[PDB]
Amino acid sequence: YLPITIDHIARVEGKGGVEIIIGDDGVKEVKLNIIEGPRFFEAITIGKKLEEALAIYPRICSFCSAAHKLTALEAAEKAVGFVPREEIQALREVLYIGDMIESHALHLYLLVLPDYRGYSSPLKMVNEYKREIEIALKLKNLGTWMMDILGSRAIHQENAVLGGFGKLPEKSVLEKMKAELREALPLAEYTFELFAKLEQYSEVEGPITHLAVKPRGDAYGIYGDYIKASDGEEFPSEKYRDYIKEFVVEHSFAKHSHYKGRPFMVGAISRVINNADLLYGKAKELYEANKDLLKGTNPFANNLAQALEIVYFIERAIDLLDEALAKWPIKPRDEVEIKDGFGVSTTEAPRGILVYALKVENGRVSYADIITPTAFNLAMMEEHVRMMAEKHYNDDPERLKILAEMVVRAYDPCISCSVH
Amino acid sequence: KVRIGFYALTSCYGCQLQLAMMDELLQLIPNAEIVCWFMIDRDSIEDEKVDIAFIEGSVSTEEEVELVKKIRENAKIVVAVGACAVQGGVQSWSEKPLEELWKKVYGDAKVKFQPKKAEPVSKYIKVDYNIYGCPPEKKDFLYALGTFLIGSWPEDIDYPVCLECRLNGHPCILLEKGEPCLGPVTRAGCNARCPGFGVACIGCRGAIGYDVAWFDSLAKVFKEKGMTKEEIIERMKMFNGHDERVEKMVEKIFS
Amino acid sequence: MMLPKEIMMPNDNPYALHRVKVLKVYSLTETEKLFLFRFEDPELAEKWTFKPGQFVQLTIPGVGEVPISICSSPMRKGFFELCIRKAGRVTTVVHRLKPGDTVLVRGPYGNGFPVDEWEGMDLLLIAAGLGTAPLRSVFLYAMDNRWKYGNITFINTARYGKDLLFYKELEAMKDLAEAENVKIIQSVTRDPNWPGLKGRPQQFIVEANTNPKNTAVAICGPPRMYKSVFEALINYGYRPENIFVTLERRMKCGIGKCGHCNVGTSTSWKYICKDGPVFTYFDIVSTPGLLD
Ligand SMILES: Cc1cc2nc3c(=O)[nH]c(=O)nc-3n(C[C@H](O)[C@H](O)[C@H](O)COP(=O)(O)OP(=O)(O)OC[C@H]3O[C@@H](n4cnc5c(N)ncnc54)[C@H](O)[C@@H]3O)c2cc1C
Ligand SMILES: NC(=O)c1ccc[n+]([C@@H]2O[C@H](COP(=O)([O-])OP(=O)(O)OC[C@H]3O[C@@H](n4cnc5c(N)ncnc54)[C@H](OP(=O)(O)O)[C@@H]3O)[C@@H](O)[C@H]2O)c1
Ligand code: NFU
Ligand code: SF4
Ligand code: SF4
Ligand code: SF4
Ligand code: FES
Ligand SMILES: [Mg+2]
Repeated sequence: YLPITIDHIARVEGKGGVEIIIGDDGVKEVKLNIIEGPRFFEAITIGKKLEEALAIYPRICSFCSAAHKLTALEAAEKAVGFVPREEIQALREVLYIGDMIESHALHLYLLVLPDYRGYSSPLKMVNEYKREIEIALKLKNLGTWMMDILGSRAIHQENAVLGGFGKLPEKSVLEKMKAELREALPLAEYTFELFAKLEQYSEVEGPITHLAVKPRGDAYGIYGDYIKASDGEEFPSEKYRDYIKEFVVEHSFAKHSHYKGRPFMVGAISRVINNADLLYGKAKELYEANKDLLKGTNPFANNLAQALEIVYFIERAIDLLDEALAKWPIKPRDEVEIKDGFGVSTTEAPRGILVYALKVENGRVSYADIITPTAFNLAMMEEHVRMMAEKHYNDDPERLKILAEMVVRAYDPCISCSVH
Repeated sequence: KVRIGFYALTSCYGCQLQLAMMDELLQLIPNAEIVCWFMIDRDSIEDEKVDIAFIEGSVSTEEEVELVKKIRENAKIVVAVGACAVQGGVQSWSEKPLEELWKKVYGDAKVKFQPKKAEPVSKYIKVDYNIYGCPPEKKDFLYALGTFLIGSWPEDIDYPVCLECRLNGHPCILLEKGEPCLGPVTRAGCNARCPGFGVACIGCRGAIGYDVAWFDSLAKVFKEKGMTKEEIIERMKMFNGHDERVEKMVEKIFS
Repeated sequence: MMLPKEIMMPNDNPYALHRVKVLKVYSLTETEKLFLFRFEDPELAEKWTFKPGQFVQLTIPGVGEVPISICSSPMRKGFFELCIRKAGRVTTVVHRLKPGDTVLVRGPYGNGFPVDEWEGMDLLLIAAGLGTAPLRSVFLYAMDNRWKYGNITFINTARYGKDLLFYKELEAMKDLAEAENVKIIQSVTRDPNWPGLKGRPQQFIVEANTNPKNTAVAICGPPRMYKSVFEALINYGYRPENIFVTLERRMKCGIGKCGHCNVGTSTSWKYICKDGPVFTYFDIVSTPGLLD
């Protein structure tokens, strides 16, 4: 017959398209067409000055601009042999938590909520689900205001400089930020309940290899030096290309990734599965209560894991703000002298593991390698869409299209970071 | 009702995200009918008659040139949003040809999709109005949308970031630390964010049009503080990579 | 004029705007419309008087405000007229105004032609292009007060024959004007196929019916014609103390604060909204840069 094609996928970051190649024996082939243009960030930054090249890395995507900026700062500081102070690292973690809060709330409420609630746009949900949109806006505004205070803006933060910040806010602003996080914790609880009420489709049940970062310190977090797996093994961050293979498929501008010859998953659910025992507080209480839903076999648990991570990161940000306030006043930035080196930083983005490998030669970037969470997740996305489509084969085309789109949106895909 | 369509070229979706995160966008729904915006809407049709078209991103695919020609056919007003649509963005920082970058990034492999070097939307169609920034400010979107809703059009900006830097009382980084601030030649509207946070401007909003962007004077100021010609040219071409004025004006002062 | 509490509001705010309504719209040329206005406040409408040559600030709500000269006579009380050419944003919005719409006006501003000290002497008015409207105000004031002024002449010129301002009114007025000591001369410059007169105003100054030693001269138009008109007027014997011209610069307020309508040099620094727009011949002669 003819393939069932979605030319443009909506409520998904970036330009993409699914292609379900139908056949006699159910589904025959699934291609994830990535038509977002290549920007060659790994090549346009080569030979550019380090400080100027770091300012354009967050332009890969807007949903995780702070992720790119802070991972690039970590890579550059590792390359130049610089160690940030503890309070500066805490403030950077607060900024990253703001990015995670904004991205997760935005995803959950404006991209995977309307298709569960029977709409085609969150702008059509203003009169019926008023309270849900109100709490969505409050969480998004909290994340955006944290990023506005710490970084220069919510998108493409400029206050995050090499060795710290250009200007740090006053103490009262940090106290207000802590108070607003305390006020937003009940909103995180309501979000977790609302997304626990939803459904994990059984058509996509299968064994998943979950890769996540091992946190630095003794708490669930974002910065790490080791990458864990659901198979139990763990490898150093700098040795990522010994165990992860990047190959180019003839249907997308992105590089698919394989782990021991098999697709794998990174994201919030992988984070929960790998580092569940490191949770503390209301997050640990909620995880212990709802461990039945958070099985590392269904890709649709990712949304609930995102809600749980919002709940965790609000309290984590409160604690980090307390740690930073214990050392007031803070000098905004340390003098960094650019020696040659090679730094690989694997910080955990809102959508999975972000790998930044930067080599510095005479104050300039000579080698750039970026592997993004969506590039990690694309192969598993293809496999799970294949099983979903074979489960819903020969049905009405509209129902197959919407269910495949829901499966794709469960992975919170950022097509822009795939191509970088 | 004004029919508004937001279209995505090769972009980071920062401009669409900035428009989506505005609380005043809820006021646009009763006054304007959103036709094409795939980020928020799913019932959006690409080939439809729109009163005002907002285009985001650079032209880095042949399919994108076909799309922008179609948009110019289908729109009464075409507005270029962001530095990617206005001046090619940071993707046009490198002057290296497409095959070199392709070999460096993707190796010797085929994708079956045709890419091209980043170019502004104004190269392939006629953009009536521009919205500057990376991402553009919420105030820029508010002013543009409001003036379009009243039936007027936004006023183009021909004043530098230094105006808003001096209105806010920010210390001048170029006078104190000698940092390479591109503010004196960059369009205002950002309220001097980077100089207010102690950082130097990188010219995200773009260089002033109407031939009143003085790269030669700024290059002389940079040269007095110990910068080579190529450093100044790269700094100025970070976001102005499709500007023919920069090379000529800097080579004049370094000759 | 010096209207109190209506030019600066009881709130003492000089930027305060008055509500006016557009009653008649009339297309003079393609890029030209004549608007008839009245104030929605009846007392303000009956009390608002101006001077010939003064201008007003027309605030279209939400777009901006522009300075427009008043073309109707101040003795036509209750109503005033504005002639507006479509040059850009604000005027594009203005040209969409249909009768019965409400727009905001403050004024009058500047100094007009000194028509009070022109008593008992001839009038020569030289209008080029869009400068007909302030001279239309002066001409209609003279026609309403015919016993006060002697022989009057009105020279109106334009680039093309279709761009002549108030061609219908002045052509209809010519009869009984020739018998009423009024001469109307209308000429074109870039149209060699125009049936009527052709040439620049300096050619038609010799055809005037005014006594050169007792004539007040009011010139309005582009600044580039002023030098040639001055040469022609000086050659024919018109006294330099009686020659008056109008100048235009960028205006944002009209009260003297925004500093955009600046002319002159460090020796004589002046502002159009506060020292003009009507300037004397010796002011134009003394400081260069006021022309072009
Ligand atoms: C004393 C005086 C009398 C005038 N009388 C008339 C008249 O009778 N009829 C007529 O059609 N025009 C007249 N003008 C010109 C009129 O003000 C301009 O046409 C108008 O301001 C420009 O509108 P725009 O939409 O093109 O503005 P834009 O070109 O979009 O510019 C925006 C702003 O520029 C300023 N500006 C632009 N041109 C002028 C100008 N020439 N003078 C002052 N400010 C300007 C205004 O503040 C305006 O809001 C007069 C100007 C002055 C100074
Ligand atoms: N509204 C008022 O009361 C008032 C008062 C003062 C000033 N103004 C301003 O004056 C302008 C009015 O003129 P415009 O712009 O409409 O002019 P225009 O028609 O575009 O050009 C000037 C006209 O005057 C002719 N002309 C005659 N003698 C000339 C000379 N010596 N040098 C140059 N041209 C001469 C020109 O002939 P050529 O084409 O061959 O040059 C042309 O016909 C407007 O800017 C108006 O706002 C208005
Ligand atoms: N989360 C997340 Fe990103 Ni827009 C991906 N893939 C980069 O950090
Ligand atoms: S102009 Fe800036 S914010 Fe807008 S799409 Fe391009 S990179 Fe993103
Ligand atoms: S810091 Fe930059 S933008 Fe601010 S005044 Fe100085 S040069 Fe201008
Ligand atoms: S200061 Fe320069 S780089 Fe910073 S936001 Fe403003 S225009 Fe953009
Ligand atoms: S118009 Fe503002 S100073 Fe005259
Ligand atoms: Mg890569």
